[PDB]
Amino acid sequence: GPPGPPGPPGPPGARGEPGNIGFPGPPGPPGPPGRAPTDQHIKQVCMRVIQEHFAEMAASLKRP
Amino acid sequence: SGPPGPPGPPGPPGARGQAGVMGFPGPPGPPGPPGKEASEQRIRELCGGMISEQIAQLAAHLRKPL
Amino acid sequence: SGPPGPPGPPGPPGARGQAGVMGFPGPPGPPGPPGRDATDQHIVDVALKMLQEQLAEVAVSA
Repeated sequence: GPPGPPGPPGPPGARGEPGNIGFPGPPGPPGPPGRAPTDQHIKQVCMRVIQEHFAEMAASLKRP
Repeated sequence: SGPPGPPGPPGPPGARGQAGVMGFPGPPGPPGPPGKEASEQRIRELCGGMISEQIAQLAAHLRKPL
Repeated sequence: SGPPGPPGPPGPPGARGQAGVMGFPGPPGPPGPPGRDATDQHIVDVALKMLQEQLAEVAVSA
């Protein structure tokens, strides 16, 4: 009697490994610049200095 | 009266592995630059008159007669 | 002849699947910290100079 037919195909193979982690991101951008003084701030500091050295101004401006 | 046939063909390749996870964030950026200083000329222009008035008023006050 | 044989055994399992694809690139880091503000000292420096100059100019008139 004739031979039988070949079997069914084998089962699907094993699911592959997880892919690797992606590259790290680029460094963030630089921070914002520090603030520069406004005109009004500058005036306010000058007046402070005047007041803080008023004594020295008076000693210098003293008459005989 | 039949011999079993040969084994079947190889199965299909397995399913692809799961996609990888996103990379870590990058490092913090650099510090921003320091704040710009006002020039001497700008300060002199803004405060010249103030200093002069103050000196004027004070000199006047210290020469007063009662 | 006579009866045909039964179906043979299953084939072998196929190869392992390819590995997963590499993940997405990471996001940019966060901004750096802000730079330091300009201090008042550079203003004080000039104010004191101006004050000195003008006090001298005044004193000069003796």
